[PDB]
Amino acid sequence: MEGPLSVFGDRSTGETIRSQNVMAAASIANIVKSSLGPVGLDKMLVDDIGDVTITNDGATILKLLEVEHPAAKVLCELADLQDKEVGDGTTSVVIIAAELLKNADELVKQKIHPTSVISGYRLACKEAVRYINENLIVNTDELGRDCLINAAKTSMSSKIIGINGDFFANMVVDAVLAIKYTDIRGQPRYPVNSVNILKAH
Amino acid sequence: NTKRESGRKVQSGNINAAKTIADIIRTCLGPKSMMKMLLDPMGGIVMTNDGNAILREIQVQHPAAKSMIEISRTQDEEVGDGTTSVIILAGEMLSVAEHFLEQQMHPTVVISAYRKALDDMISTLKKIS
Amino acid sequence: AGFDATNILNKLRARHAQGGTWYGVDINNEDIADNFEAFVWEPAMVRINALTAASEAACLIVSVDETIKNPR
Amino acid sequence: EGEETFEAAMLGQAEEVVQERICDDELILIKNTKARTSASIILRGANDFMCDEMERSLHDALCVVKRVLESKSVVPGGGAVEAALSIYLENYATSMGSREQLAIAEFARSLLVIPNTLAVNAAQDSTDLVAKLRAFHNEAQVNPERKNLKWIGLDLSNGKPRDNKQAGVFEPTIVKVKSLKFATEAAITILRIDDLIKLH
Amino acid sequence: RDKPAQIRFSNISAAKAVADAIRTSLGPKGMDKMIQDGKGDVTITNDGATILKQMQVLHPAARMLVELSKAQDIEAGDGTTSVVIIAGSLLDSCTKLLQKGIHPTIISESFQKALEKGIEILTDMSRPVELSDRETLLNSATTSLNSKVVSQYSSLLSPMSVNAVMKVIDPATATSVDLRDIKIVKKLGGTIDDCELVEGLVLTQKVSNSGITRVEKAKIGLIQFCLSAPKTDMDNQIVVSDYAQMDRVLREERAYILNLVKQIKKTGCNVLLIQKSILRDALSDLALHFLNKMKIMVIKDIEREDIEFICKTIGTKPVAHIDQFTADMLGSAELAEEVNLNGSGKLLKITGCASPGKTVTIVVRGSNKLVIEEAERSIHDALCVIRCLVKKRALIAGGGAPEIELALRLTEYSRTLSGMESYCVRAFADAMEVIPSTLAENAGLNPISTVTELRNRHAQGEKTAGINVRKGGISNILEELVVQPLLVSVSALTLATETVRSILKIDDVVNTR
Repeated sequence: MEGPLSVFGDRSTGETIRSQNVMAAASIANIVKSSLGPVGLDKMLVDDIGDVTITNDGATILKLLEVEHPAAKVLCELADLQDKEVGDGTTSVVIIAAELLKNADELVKQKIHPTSVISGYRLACKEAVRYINENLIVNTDELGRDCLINAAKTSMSSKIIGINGDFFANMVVDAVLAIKYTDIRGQPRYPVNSVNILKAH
Repeated sequence: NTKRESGRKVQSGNINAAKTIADIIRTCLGPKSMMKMLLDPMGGIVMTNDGNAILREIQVQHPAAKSMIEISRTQDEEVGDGTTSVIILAGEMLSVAEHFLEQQMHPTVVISAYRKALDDMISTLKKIS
Repeated sequence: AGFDATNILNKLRARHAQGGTWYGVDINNEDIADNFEAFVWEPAMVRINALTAASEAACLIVSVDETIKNPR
Repeated sequence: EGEETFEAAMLGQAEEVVQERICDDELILIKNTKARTSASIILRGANDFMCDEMERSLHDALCVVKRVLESKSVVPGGGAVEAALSIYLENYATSMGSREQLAIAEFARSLLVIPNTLAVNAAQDSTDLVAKLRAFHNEAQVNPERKNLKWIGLDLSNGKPRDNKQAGVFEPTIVKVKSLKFATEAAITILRIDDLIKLH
Repeated sequence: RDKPAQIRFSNISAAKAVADAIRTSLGPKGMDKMIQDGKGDVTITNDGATILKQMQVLHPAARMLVELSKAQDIEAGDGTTSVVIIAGSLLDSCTKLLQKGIHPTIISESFQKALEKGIEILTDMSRPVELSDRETLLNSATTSLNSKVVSQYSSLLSPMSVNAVMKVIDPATATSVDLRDIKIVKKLGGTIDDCELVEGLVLTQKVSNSGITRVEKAKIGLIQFCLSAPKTDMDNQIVVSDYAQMDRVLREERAYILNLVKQIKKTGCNVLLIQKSILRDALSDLALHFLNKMKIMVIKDIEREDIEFICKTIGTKPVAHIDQFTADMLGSAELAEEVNLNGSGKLLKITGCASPGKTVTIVVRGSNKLVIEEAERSIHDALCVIRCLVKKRALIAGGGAPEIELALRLTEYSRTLSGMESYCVRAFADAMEVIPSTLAENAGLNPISTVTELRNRHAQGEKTAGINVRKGGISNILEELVVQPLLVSVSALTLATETVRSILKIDDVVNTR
């Protein structure tokens, strides 16, 4: 809806609404870019009128965020998909698409045929997945040199509680192995909340 | 719906409320004590050394003014007093650094400073306590 | 030459990537190809000249948002 | 009822059942539970504050450890995974040719934005980060490997790439491969119209 | 008056105008359309076929196209966007030649000889396949089950799309295979792999509960009568001022009917389809309790579909009140079968019934109408595709790609017509090749490279070849797995032909008041 409007229902009729949608969608996608990560600045976001939510989690916000656009629908949708999917990438999935929805459709009409355009993302969305799954190069709790202790330490070392990675490096090693709950379908994984974790000031 | 906001515009409105919150009570606070008057829409005077009164009684400025009466009641519960202190201290601490540091532009190195002064508080307090 | 430069440029990019001799558009033919081989032929120095001319023309001005103008 | 029948089938089996009070906290300790191996770690803080720190810092490894139990392939947290992918696929654009040449770069060149924003959020910003990330990756270093003369990792909380190769602050390949598929779908999803119209 | 001038444009305009923004079609083009009406009501729209049927248009020649949209559906089921998109193409030729001052009747004359020339060259480029040959029935339906809803399910539906026909198809080449022929009935529950070809006349209906007949040898009922009972069709001797009198009238009701429901069964009835209307309430529901207890299927206020098919395929007539018994005009039934798959849905399966040599039934099943319609919409065109092959054989490419072959070939005959219409016949012979380009339409920037490339390369496909608009790239479009029956587009021509021609016939001033 831009320019003199003879039509309703998000008709800027084409590239206008396309742009207006990439205006729409990205205008949602920006909350995350700053909210990305915990160091990502939280946003105090009114839920109704006096009900404020403070969230740097995007798809959590995108559930607060309400859908006034087809752009607004799907990003809330797809991020809330990724949200209920995991919770890791709720923020993340929101950022790049605003550019990715700023890009391919421009080629999609530059189609010899419209299909080959997004596949430039797709086999690349593969080519990365290949390269991604190829990565053990960082993020290893699969093995450390002392195995999980150092990895749990490197975890605790990447954090600060204060002095850490010492009994806590060890403590992570316990927690999973402390859990004999065998996750279904032969999963060698132990729910970390199934641990009895007790606390002393 | 679909919405986004920016930075100092949202940051200054904090001070804009936070300052005014911090203002008259610092003349009211301490042995020097003043009346913070409210003109009711009804036309009546409400004269306080307490900010929360005039705050609660009137239009709520959303970002800062909604925040402090809470931390006031947070503080009002803690030792029983010092709502006036918290609301003036924060807006005070929120003012000169921010734009200065936000023209230097950074949230975080400001954040660590809140603790160190709060820590430089603790020790010399309990030293000179 | 009445072409789409992009996919012209695209492949010739790849065809300077997977290629890399002269592959490039030829308006004379109205095609693309190795252009030196297409005999698209100009000395090098005129390149360097335009290069030096172009790269220098900008850099000065980008260093200027500050321009004084006086009738006096 | 109090007269309800009772049997020995309700007896729990431990080596000993002891109750130890410490820190001014006491529990009923079931020592060496004989039905299943059982363990409980008791945190020690300086205050109740310290424990929420250790507990969740643990929880960083913990869930990841389990998530690494969920995925052997475990990929660097932070956009340093993308800063590689934002180039290798940007390269994987050109030689592809034509429109996906156009497109695969659009893919990769846009992979750059996560690290910029994130470190901007951590005030580690862009050029430095994106330099450091892709200073690691080379032509000499094209390979995920496991080894770092290309450090493909990025600490999220730091916003600057660091030495943590083992940490539970990084995400496995589980949470990663998806949002690629997700985000591009959004570029796909909006497209889908045939015959733009209006109803009245 | 200048009104016939101004309005004939306004006719062409708002006709073409709406129709022009209507081309996003054929592939993930543009960006999704969320419609919020002039009354401000949110709709989310896409995939213009529905949109063509969704289409809500002010102005009449715009309303002409919603018709024209639906016109292609039953004629083909394929290329409904086609007849809608090309509608502007005739509307194009109008003004330009109306500008030219060509008398619009000449332009109106220009449509038929063209429509005479045009559909022929499509038949001239048409690709022959059969109406009864399960493979030719498969492939056309296959490509029409490839991009349609279900494919994995179509692997079941494609043969049923075919298998339904060999029943329906009358021997060899025959005018055959209507929508009345394959009986398409949704069934609640199951899935699409539960969707199955259920032969003959199978009446989907709501039968009260169970304890019903699943048992063989129905007398399938059509009943216009009430069981004549206290509080049903027969006088109540008991007036109610009292709770002893009010409890009395239902007892005499329910105690009476129990005889007729068995007598209803005594005809051999495992079905009586109630009159769709009410004689008072018509048949009391207290009656319908015991009708089904004797295993007689009852749908009270029966849906329209069963009444006809049972009077049509089965050929059932109403029967006398079972106090009079019946005329044995209950149609042929060897079964009343009410199946719950997923545990869902109530049904009447009639096999051992009169059938024309047509009326195969497909019972479309799914956990919801989604899964149901998933199969349904796909199999239906796959039928309608095969239906087109039946109604008109051979083939053409999908998505107006063959129209460009026509445009080249036709324009010559347009040219060599050298008549007053030939100009118009040339002008509109050139209004075809736009259609693949114009479907590309809405998506993007740095834009325009492929438009005439969506054209030229076909024109440089000789007259035999061009880009595949479905699959991509140049081939011989007519069979690429870019295909629709020859019948499909030759109608789109005819359909859009007189519609636009009617616009040329708009003169003076008309609003009926």
